[PDB]
Amino acid sequence: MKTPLTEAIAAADSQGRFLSNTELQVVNGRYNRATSSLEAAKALTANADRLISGAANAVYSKFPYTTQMPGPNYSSTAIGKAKCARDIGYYLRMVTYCLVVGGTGPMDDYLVAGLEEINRTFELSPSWYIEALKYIKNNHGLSGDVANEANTYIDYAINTLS
Amino acid sequence: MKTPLTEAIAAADSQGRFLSNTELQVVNGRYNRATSSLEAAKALTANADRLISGAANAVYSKFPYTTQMPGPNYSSTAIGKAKCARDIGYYLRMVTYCLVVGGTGPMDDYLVAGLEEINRTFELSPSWYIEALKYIKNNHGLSGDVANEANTYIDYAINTLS
Amino acid sequence: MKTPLTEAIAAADSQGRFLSNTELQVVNGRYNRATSSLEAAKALTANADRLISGAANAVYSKFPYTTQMPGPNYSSTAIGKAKCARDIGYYLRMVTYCLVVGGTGPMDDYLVAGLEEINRTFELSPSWYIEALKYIKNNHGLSGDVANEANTYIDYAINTLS
Amino acid sequence: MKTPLTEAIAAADSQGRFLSNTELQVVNGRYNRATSSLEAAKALTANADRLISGAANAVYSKFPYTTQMPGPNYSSTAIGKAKCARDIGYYLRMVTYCLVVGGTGPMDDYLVAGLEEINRTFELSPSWYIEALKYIKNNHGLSGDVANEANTYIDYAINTLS
Amino acid sequence: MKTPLTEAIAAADSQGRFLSNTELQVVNGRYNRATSSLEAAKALTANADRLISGAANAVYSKFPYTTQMPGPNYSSTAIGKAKCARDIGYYLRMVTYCLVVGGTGPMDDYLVAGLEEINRTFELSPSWYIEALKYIKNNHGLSGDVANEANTYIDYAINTLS
Amino acid sequence: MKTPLTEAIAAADSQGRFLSNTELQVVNGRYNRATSSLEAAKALTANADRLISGAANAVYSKFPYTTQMPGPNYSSTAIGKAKCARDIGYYLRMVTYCLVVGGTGPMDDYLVAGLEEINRTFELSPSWYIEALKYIKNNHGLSGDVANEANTYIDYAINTLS
Amino acid sequence: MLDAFAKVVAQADARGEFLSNTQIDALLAIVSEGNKRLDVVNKITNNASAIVTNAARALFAEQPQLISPGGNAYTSRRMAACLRDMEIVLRYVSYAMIAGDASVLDDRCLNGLRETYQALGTPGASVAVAIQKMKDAALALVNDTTGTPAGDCASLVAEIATYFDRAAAAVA
Amino acid sequence: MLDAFAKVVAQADARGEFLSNTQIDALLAIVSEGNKRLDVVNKITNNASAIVTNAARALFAEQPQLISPGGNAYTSRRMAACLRDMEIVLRYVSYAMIAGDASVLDDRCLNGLRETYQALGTPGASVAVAIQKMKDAALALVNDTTGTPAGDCASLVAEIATYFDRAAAAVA
Amino acid sequence: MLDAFAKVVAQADARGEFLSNTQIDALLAIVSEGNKRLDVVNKITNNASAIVTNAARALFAEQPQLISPGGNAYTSRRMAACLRDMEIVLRYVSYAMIAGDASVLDDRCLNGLRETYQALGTPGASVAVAIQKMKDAALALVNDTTGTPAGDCASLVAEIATYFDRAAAAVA
Amino acid sequence: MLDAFAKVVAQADARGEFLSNTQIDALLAIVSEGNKRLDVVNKITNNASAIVTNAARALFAEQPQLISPGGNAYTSRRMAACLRDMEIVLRYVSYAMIAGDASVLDDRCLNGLRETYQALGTPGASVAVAIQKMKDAALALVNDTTGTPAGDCASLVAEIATYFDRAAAAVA
Amino acid sequence: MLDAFAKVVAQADARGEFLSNTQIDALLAIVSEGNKRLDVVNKITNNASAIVTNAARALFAEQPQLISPGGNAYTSRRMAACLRDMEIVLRYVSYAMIAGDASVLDDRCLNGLRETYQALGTPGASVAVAIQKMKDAALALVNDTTGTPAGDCASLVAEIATYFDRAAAAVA
Amino acid sequence: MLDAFAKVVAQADARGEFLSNTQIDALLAIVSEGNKRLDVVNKITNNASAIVTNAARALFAEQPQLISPGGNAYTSRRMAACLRDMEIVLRYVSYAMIAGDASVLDDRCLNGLRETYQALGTPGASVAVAIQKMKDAALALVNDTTGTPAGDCASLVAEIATYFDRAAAAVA
Ligand SMILES: *[C@@H](C)[C@H]1/C(=C/C2=NC(=C\c3[nH]c(C[C@H]4NC(=O)C(C=C)=C4C)c(C)c3CCC(=O)O)/C(CCC(=O)O)=C2C)NC(=O)[C@@H]1C
Repeated sequence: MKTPLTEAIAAADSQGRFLSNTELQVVNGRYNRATSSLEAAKALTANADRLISGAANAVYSKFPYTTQMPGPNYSSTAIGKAKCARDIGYYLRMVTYCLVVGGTGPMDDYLVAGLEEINRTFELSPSWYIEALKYIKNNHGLSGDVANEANTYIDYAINTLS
Repeated sequence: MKTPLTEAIAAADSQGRFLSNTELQVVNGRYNRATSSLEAAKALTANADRLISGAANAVYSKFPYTTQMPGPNYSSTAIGKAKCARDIGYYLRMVTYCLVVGGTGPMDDYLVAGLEEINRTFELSPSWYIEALKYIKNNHGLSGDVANEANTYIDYAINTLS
Repeated sequence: MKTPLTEAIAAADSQGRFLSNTELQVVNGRYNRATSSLEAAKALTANADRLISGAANAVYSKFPYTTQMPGPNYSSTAIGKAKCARDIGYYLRMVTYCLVVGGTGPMDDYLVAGLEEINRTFELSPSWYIEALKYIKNNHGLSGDVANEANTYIDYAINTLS
Repeated sequence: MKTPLTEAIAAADSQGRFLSNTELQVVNGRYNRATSSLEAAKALTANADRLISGAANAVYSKFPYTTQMPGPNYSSTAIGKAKCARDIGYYLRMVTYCLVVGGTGPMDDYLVAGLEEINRTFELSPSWYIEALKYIKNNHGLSGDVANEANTYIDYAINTLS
Repeated sequence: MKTPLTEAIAAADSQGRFLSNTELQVVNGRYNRATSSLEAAKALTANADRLISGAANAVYSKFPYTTQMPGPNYSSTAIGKAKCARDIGYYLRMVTYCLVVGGTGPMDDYLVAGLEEINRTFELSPSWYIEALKYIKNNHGLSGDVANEANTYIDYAINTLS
Repeated sequence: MKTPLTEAIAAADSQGRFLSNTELQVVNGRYNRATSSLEAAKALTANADRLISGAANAVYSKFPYTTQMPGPNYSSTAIGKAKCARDIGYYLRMVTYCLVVGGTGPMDDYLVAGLEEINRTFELSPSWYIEALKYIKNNHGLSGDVANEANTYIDYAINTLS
Repeated sequence: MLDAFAKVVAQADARGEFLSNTQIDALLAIVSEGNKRLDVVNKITNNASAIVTNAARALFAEQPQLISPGGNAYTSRRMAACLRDMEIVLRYVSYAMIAGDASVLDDRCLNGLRETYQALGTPGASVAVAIQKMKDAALALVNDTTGTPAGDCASLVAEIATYFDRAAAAVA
Repeated sequence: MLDAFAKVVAQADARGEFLSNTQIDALLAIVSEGNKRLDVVNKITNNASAIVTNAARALFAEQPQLISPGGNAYTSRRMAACLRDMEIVLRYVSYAMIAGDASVLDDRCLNGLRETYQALGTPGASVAVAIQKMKDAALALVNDTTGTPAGDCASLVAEIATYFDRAAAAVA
Repeated sequence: MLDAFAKVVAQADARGEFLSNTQIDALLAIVSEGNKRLDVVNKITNNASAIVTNAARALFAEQPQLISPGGNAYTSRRMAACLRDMEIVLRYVSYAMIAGDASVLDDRCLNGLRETYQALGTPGASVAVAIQKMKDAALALVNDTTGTPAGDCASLVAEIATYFDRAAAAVA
Repeated sequence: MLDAFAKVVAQADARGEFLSNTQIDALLAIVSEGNKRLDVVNKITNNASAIVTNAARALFAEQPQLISPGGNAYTSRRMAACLRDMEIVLRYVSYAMIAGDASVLDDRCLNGLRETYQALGTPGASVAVAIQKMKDAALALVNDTTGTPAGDCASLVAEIATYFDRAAAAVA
Repeated sequence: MLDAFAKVVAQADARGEFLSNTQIDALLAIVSEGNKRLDVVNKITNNASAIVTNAARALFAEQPQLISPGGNAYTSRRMAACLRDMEIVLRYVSYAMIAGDASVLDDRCLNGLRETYQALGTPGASVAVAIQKMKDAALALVNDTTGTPAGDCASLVAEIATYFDRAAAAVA
Repeated sequence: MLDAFAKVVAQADARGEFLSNTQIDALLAIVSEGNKRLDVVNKITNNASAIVTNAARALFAEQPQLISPGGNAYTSRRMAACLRDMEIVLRYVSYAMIAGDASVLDDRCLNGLRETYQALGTPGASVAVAIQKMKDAALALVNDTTGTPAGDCASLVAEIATYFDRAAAAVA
């Protein structure tokens, strides 16, 4: 997908040229941040269920109608609660993928393209998922530039949902 | 001109997007290298006249005919000689600008674009200038990654002339 | 603005030709249905405030949280309640306009173009407005083909939102 | 083939959308006028040979030289007379076809496209055929709006030739 | 307009180049035939009225209906006969212009572009003018390559009218 | 390749037209010159080895370093010398082909296209080849327009190298 | 492009107003005269070549300097361009009559037509006589009966007359 | 693209024949059922999003492997492409119903759809269940009364049923 | 595209040879007939409309089937396309005749004609009859004298007879 | 577009000079603040939707006129275009802040804005109020701490305050 | 584009006139000096690189400010643009020489060159020196015997001198 | 296009899985040798003209039939196309080296090269010799100390050697 390394190769290839020291400096920027990014990805994978279940109950406490109101698209059913937690798990998993390739490539490719359409079609509200994402920001426990890395992609998702 | 930073801005701007973490990593890689680059530029600027004089002397040693063949495009004249040392100074000055911005942009804009035509029309051989760049490479006095930065842009000029 | 007459002129003009008997048969189809259409606009206009107030109250009974949750995009404020009523009045107005010209053009020009972006940005839910239109549909009072007309545009609106 | 129904499908399809109430009002305009149109086709078909023979003889009385001048493109030959009668029968046929589909499409597809080139090449005069159509117009016998219909397509034909 | 000399200049200029020996050979071909072409032009100018009046009576003897049949577009009126001879004079004058620039440029520019339209619009028959052109071929009195030159452009006009 | 004749065919064919008198004049100019061209080619082919040997000798006299400087791209070797005389034979052979077809087409197709890249990459100077073409020009032994034809294509090669 | 109905809707939205009953009854009158207006444009549409060529003949008979050598309608390219324009004007007038509003006329045709002719050196006044001729010809034809029912079309004739004058005025 | 009327005209011209009275009376029957067919497509056109999403929900509830990781409707791009296609099929069926002929269906949609899905690895059979679902949903809706006059639409329902099966068959 | 001179040159380059005196002498002979060649081509160029119309009329007199309702030259669009292909084959034979080489005929025109007429349903044998008729006409006119010095053009007629058969054989 | 490094270099080339130790030293200082700079820009990039919506809401609360029927932000198309221009000005201030130079702001964006809003009838002063509000928001967030080492970003805030005013002054 | 023969034709047509025999005798005179004209153009066409480079070296030896850092011919892009312009001018002067008329020159090359150089900051004065240098070099070459028969070309060099002066004057 | 990090991501997503810590430790290992990888690519990026020209001269010294008249590298157009291909291959091998994965190579460069050379008549065998020559030259350069710290690059040269062998094998 789009990553810092494939973008350098695409910019050079379009121009029919060998990579320049500008592109090599670019890839070095990625190798320099990458240790912060893979460590943030480890802590997020290790606490994956805690973050998914906590975020989903953060949404149910802020919007209690989603657990009470009848219909296929709310969390009033066992199934509905399972799909809602499954969707939150997709945002967290795409975030770890963005941390290991160092670009928003996976989230854009696997989650963002088509999202407005499926959300309007199935009447899923962006506001529900902004609550889920804020909860996982607030208690992943990361600090320093490890936190800075994970929050940059978590905030990206919030701006895609506006 | 293209520098790492303007290239990052242009990529996001063509997509109608704010910079992402990908570009911030990119620019960081430039701030990382930039200390080696500016140091390479200081020592290259401080030894400019010695490197220009020695380089000119080195192509007259490898190509003796250049100072004996009559005509405006040889170093047989005093003007022939002043024009030749001037052109070698252009190659050194443009290389310090590449060092300062972290891209080949200034040498591309101010020297490579249009070079084939002027050398053809004025009958200037690329080989003469490759011998001068090699001399500078071989004796600028730098070490480690400061040397590695100088050498990357002097090698770029050699590859433009083949 | 796209009306039946304007679409007929734009096509003939696109092919650099005078209108054909086909375009005249299509403008005849508008003139024939129009009587139903102006009856429907006239009644819906006369019952505008009843329909707006009742439709607003239908949304708040179906989605009580919008009356209780704090913040500018809900109905828990005097301003919020005014803006919500205002918005439903905008939908009813553009529907009477579509009836007067025989096409979705007024609604498309004035309301559909840009909607997705403003409802994402202000976090307004399409489901709220669908509830409003369903209420207007269920009690404008019209019958037979005047009802047929008003419902085709009120359902167009719901399909824009679904 | 361009008919009112086909033009409505092609436009909606061009914009990737379902048909609108506008396109439904235009197909209603065709269905409303069609009764006149099939009456006219039916009568003109039943009086085809009278109308063809009489129209042929109208041309030869107005332009007697075509009966007297030698060579394949005139009516001074058995073959020439047959081909002339044949051609006028082609015009009457395509007019009944336009009446059945509510557009000039059959006549445009089958007869207008290519006409100029064949009448230059075979040196056939447009004025001969205009005389034929004027005769059919002046004595098909129809009245009121069935006459209105048949004359719109017979005059279309004359404008193609003028 | 298009002449052998401006075409050589356009072919070279499109390719951004100086004229080649291919284009100089081309212009020499034109200087070589030009004496035959200007002599043919002198004899045709000298006999201009004889050729115009003779050709117009050749048309009236072959198609006598054009002098008898009533209406603005025939030679039955003094005016009509004056316009018909004026039109034949245009074909002869454009032919002398083609002989002096050595290309069909003037006839294409001044007479051929738009011709089908004005001839169909005003119901003028191409066959009338083919008779006029054949008459001037048959008695301009030229021989050898002077005749060959004038006939090549006279025949060009007949093929434009088919 | 482009010759006067294929260029004439291509011009008419791009307009979907038969050749006009313009192109026939064009081709005639080629048949006129062609006697000088083929004669130039006969004497140039018959003195080919003398002109190639003498031309090679002439650049080694103007540029003595070419036979003393070590390396694959100089005439210091026996292979260096065979490759140099071979390349001079290519320039003479391509010039006789230009003579035979009356266009620079064969030298453009077989030698100019791609020349800048190979001379750059193999470090071959255009000046060396300009000295060889000048020698051939100066002593091929031709007179009048046979000489004028030879000289036009040898001068074309000099201008390609500047 | 706006038709009669859309021009009102547009005005009411800029004021955030629903259409009044007066405004509604007024657009019901136009739907009442529908049949007639369709006959009106059908009569122009079916005589289009005749209206342009006959009007063109009359113009050149009155202003023969247009077709003399060096005149602006001399050569086949210029004459063809001149017949084409008369047809363009007759087309946009047919459209303005169907829309019931002058907007398509002004937007897609009459705009800039003065330096289109002024820069070209084309006599605006001769172009104006052509439109006058086409108007006379088309008002005559709109009143012929045979295949259409007789009644009063004075209203519609004053309307096509305005659209023609509109065009004629814009070029001069 | 041909509608019902044009298909006959086309056949008669290849034989150089005028249309017979039988053929004429037959096209008069379709004009008689005009009103109903317009209601039929209006009912689909006004419920279009509901027909696609409800039918889509049912498909994924019956075939949950389509939306599991690695499934052909997993990720937002693939799901969006799948909802889009169901809508494309419902659109061309609406067109075939208005034309009264299957030609637009076959020409502008059903053609090549088997390697469009076969090369992609898309299950033709699941696409076929989607169309079945959309058919069931749309036949139901075409029979609802409220704002339309009651009568017999059995004819038209057998017609939309064929057009749906046509589409469903072409992908499998 | 290659003419007779460039063809020899491309073969010599592939062998790395200068042309022989034989080859040079053979090309001088084409240059000597140059004026006769330009007359042959100007005769075709001058009578081009007559050559395809007269040859088309002859064909439809022989194979009336082509123009009956349903036939491949029936309808104005199909007839206009048949006359056009006749004129295209005449142009390319002209081109081949000026160049002295079959190259332009083969690559820019006959490449795919058999296949195109087959897929289209155009009868290849009838196209071949049209070309034979144009050949007969064109050899007749190439021998007419008036504005031309009398002499022998026997070889140029045999050569243009070859180009017509090349084209007649590429359609079936 | 130029950044802070290329700007110095283009001035030196025009004088034919190598850069001085002063100039080199001044550019080393920008590199030393590089990490603070990337944090400033990431704060804007991370809060971009909030910054234009909150700043747009504030504006329509102050100037309600803009959103009443007929106002320049009335209708969904006009509102969507107003929010879009707010976001465009934020992007270009981001760009100017990463480069350390006003160039991209001035040439790729403000060039013609005064004129465009004037011709359009968009109220320039209100656009300037929207930019002032986005400035206030953006300086607030640039000073927030969490995931950022505490320190002084005083100069970078003064510098980004300059880019916001440049943009606010180019509209009136 | 107009050559000498088409200019007369174009003037006569506006007057509706056939050319007179004196006008024809004047064109016969041009055709008479054609081989000399062809020789003039071939000496430019064969020495074009020498004429541009040698006239460029003299310009920069005279005006060295042009090549100092910051001068309008400094850097390779500008030196290459300058040599390219000198060649565009030398091409258009050779075209006007073949045409025997300056319209090619005025229309393509010269139209707005002052506006362009003025706008770019190029010294029109220095461009004029470059043209005058190319004029002297080219006039000397046109009069060299070798490959060409000795005779009088005085009229042709007065005519290229005028075209060169026309280019020099249209740049300022 | 996929680099090493995106390949793993793409395999995990199809399984709906988060990456495991061993998978993460393997990517941490790549990031560890990054400076060496950057040095490898920069030695190719800095010697590219030498590597292509010197490997080309050895190929033509070994296979002189390639440059004899009629050989596939004879004439300037073909010699230039050949040197260009050798460079397209050397570029794509450097891209795959930066990517740490061959997908760039397979997809863009290698896809159908055998079909293309086969179709053009180019000896795939001779192209393979050209790649193998570029592989030896490039492996020797990647291991030169000067400007770079002495250490072990054995793993990286085994990896460029594999990319070079992949290109050599996909041409036949
Ligand atoms: C086999 C390829 C080489 C070899 C390479 C080594 N390079 C080592 C260290 C090193 N290389 C770089 C340069 C690189 N980083 C960049 O960011 C850029 C481009 C923007 C380049 C071209 C860096 C910065 C370093 C310096 C480390 C330091 O501060 O000292 C190195 C040591 C191991 C390692 O650090 O990965 C080696 C072995 N060594 C060889 O002997 C050959 C020829």
